Amino acid sequence: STLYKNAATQTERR
Amino acid sequence: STLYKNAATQTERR
Amino acid sequence: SDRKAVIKNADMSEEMQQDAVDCATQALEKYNIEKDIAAYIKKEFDKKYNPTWHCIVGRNFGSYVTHETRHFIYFYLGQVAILLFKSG
Amino acid sequence: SDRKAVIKNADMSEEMQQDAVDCATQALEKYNIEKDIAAYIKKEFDKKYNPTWHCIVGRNFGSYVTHETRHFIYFYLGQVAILLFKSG
Repeated sequence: STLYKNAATQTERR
Repeated sequence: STLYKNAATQTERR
Repeated sequence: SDRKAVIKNADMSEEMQQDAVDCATQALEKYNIEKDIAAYIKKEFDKKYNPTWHCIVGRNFGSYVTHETRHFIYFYLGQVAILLFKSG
Repeated sequence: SDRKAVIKNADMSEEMQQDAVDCATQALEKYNIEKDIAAYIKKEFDKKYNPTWHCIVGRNFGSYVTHETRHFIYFYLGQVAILLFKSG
């Protein structure tokens, strides 16, 4: 779809 | 609204 | 599984809550990275309970979200917290 | 403020991205608890950029979400990660 999409995030150790 | 509501979450130290 | 399920806040039928716990158990057995666990759960819930679900998995986070009535759960499974809700 | 803003993943206009950083800066100066920071940001974005936004603030989490085109940002401000997106 052009109206929405999926997204993934992941925090990283710093 | 009866169709949706807001919700809050907070992790706790254990 | 030896993980303890503790449902902290739910607006959801009992059967759907149980399905969230069962789905998260399968995700945790397959995947070690939080984003991969979250994607597994989100995709299963989109399939079984219609789009559009969103899933956050982690050990330190707070949230403020809006959810459709009867489609929200926040729970611990072992030491991991899982937020799963439907919106939009 | 001495907090470093690092935008990790955005699908969002430059001005809206800057507004997310500015809003989060104000939230972090007022509040210490992640859920309160998240609520401040969510409410401001609902007001300025229409419902319905969802905000997660934390140091350890992964996610899989669905968002409306051009309404997604994931960024660090200092040591805190912030996920802010519009759906539904």
